[PDB]
Amino acid sequence: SGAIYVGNYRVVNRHLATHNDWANLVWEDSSRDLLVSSTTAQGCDTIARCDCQTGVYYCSSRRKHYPVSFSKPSLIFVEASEYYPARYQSHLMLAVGHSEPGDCGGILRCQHGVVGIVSTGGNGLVGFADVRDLLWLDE
Ligand SMILES: CSc1ccccc1CC(=O)N1C[C@H](C)C[C@H](C(N)=O)C1
Ligand SMILES: [Zn+2]
Repeated sequence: SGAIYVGNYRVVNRHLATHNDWANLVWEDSSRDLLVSSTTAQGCDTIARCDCQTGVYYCSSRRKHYPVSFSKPSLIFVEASEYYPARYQSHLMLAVGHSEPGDCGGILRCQHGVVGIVSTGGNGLVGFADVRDLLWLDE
């Protein structure tokens, strides 16, 4: 679990969104596993606007932050679930690191701010849904 709170927005994994998130829906993309909802309170986080490929993510299954090198946002195949069929997920960045079902929502950050959130993983890998192209989150 976990979310990004920036201004009057809450960014979460689409497969983990609540009834309140869907009732206050701003934008959602099943191909990116992202959903953004409106909030009344002001948000605590800064979004990075960069092409960094190094950062630090939070891993709940270990209660630890880990430093990682990660790939550029791209189309990557992902397997079925109670939420999605076999498909390509766009804007996804992979890194060598630990992740298990439960780690989705953990934040990835570089020196410039919030880069994205944990969204996939498996066999010594971890995938992050990028948010750096969502320029509207700032305005
Ligand atoms: C950190 S997630 C993870 C990690 C290790 C092993 C397995 C997983 C689970 C995982 O990759 N997915 C299941 C999730 C319900 C939806 C995800 C998606 N974005 O389509 C894919
Ligand atoms: Zn950066």
